[PDB]
Amino acid sequence: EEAFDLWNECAKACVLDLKDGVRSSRMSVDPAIADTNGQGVLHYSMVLEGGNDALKLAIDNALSITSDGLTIRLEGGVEPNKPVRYSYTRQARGSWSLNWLVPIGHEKPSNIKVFIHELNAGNQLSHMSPIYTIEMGDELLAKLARDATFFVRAHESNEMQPTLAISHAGVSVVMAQKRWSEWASGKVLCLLDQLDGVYNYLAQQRCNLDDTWEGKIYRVLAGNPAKHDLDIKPTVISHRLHFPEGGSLAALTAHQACHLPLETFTRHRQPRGAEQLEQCGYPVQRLVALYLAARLSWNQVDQVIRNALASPGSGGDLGEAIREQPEQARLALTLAAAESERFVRQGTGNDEAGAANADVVSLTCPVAAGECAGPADSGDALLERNYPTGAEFLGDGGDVSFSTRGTQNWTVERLLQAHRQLEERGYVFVGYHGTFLEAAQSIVFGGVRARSQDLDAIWRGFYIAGDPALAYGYAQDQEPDARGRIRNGALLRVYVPRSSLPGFYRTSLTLAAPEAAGEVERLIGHPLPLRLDAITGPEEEGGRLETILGWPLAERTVVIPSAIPTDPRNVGGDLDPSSIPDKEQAISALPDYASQPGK
Ligand SMILES: [Cl-]
Ligand SMILES: [Cl-]
Ligand code: NA
Ligand code: NA
Repeated sequence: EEAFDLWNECAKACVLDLKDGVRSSRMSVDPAIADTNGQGVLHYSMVLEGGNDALKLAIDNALSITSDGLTIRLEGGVEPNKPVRYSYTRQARGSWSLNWLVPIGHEKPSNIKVFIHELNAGNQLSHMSPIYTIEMGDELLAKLARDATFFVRAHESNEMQPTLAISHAGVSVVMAQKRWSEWASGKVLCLLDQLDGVYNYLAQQRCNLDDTWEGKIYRVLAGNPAKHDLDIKPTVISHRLHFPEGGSLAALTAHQACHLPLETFTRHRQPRGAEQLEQCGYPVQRLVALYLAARLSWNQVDQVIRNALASPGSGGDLGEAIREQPEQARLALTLAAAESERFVRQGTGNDEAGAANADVVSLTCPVAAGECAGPADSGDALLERNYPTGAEFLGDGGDVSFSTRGTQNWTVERLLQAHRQLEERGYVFVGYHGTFLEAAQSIVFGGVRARSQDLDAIWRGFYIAGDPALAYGYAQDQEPDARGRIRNGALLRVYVPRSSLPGFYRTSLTLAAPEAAGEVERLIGHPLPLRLDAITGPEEEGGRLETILGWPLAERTVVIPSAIPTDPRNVGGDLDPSSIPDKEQAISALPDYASQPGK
């Protein structure tokens, strides 16, 4: 009849008659699994063969997949007015693997992941779609992990008696030895035994998982999932997140400024109490929203902040939000401004208003490759390029955070260990960066991101200095906070992969010099601004050196704390040389930079 048993009949191979209407199969999993006290991931998959190009499949009304031979459309979610929706353009003809991940555990994410693998004749994995995230809410996830129905119906088939062939249908579970960071990044692939080796190949680096998931245990619960041989295109791993109610730029900014998962902002129910969420996450999200709702163009951010701070009670909601957290506002608004500007310049089809609601495409970028590009279909999305950050190079010693009282749990000993780890991973020190506390948190944990800057376009980029004393001058608030006090900031150490050194140049000229622009372009071999390259030269005639990293290069830095403290009793004062640890000086010489263009 209408029913069939997916995991028993299609574990090897089945041919489903679709000529008489929809076919359905219950997918039941032992409830003891969804109720585990630990954490795990259920990986549901099946290979769709002949007939996979004229289908409308569904898991209850929670997830729908429409395949017409050209695209595979996905839509679903728990929220009734704005379905989460995605569309994957097929890159091949033939069989494809349908995959969805359901997390289990008490503090689990409230969404599922969905992805598609295209397979060649040899049954090898040839292409992989982006990893799509669909918000479900806690209760619906529980239902998807225990009892849901899989529906299959022919859709615009040209067959007189349509059929669908399915093979290797099944479900597995991986239990960790609560950590959910991999789930939101490219490392989610590292949790899936069925895809061993993919992350290493595409990210060009080992999974290097922390103990929790490193010691995972895998088990097939039903059916017989496939483990495809690889013949995959080197396309970087990507994620795509659709914001049905808009607010993507605000969420992206909050996630990058605060080091909070992007998907925390698309949750069905907002978490409460979380310190970083209440103090940074929601405030930053709201600030960007207010700016967008005020109908202000991003190129006026500096003046908007200046006016809000200069006149109490002015600016209304946005003005008050800014005055409430001056530096956090500057970080948030300049981050959003830079991303909106980039989005608009991606194509004539993008504008400032659209940047506010565009999907976010997150890329797992190899550190040695050239520039990190997303899928052809990502030109209409906000983009994030992810590389290893300081968060991975802090070593043991406890939680690190930034405060006026100094960097938490950070000592010379810890710095030396971190520096050695960086060397072992192929990184090299290129200088110091001084900044305010909130920016230090963003940069070290979330990674360096472009921010709008009020300076000539040709000189925009990430500013650092080999001399900690020059960077120290920037390590403080540039404007008093709500309580009218200029806080000391933090001094940070900036590293880059050694493979990036050939792109570092030096000049004897000061950047203000009229000959500067042309000379730097001659050295880097292309028009400014800087891209995967950098320039070092005197900050002024007879001055200390300053280094600018092009934003693409800045994004792949690893930034960690310096053991040189900022003096809370002398904010605005010069760095006292005796406060620099001798052992930190010993690991702070700078590389030999090129003084001529490449041959
Ligand atoms: Cl149906
Ligand atoms: Cl020392
Ligand atoms: Na079709
Ligand atoms: Na639906």
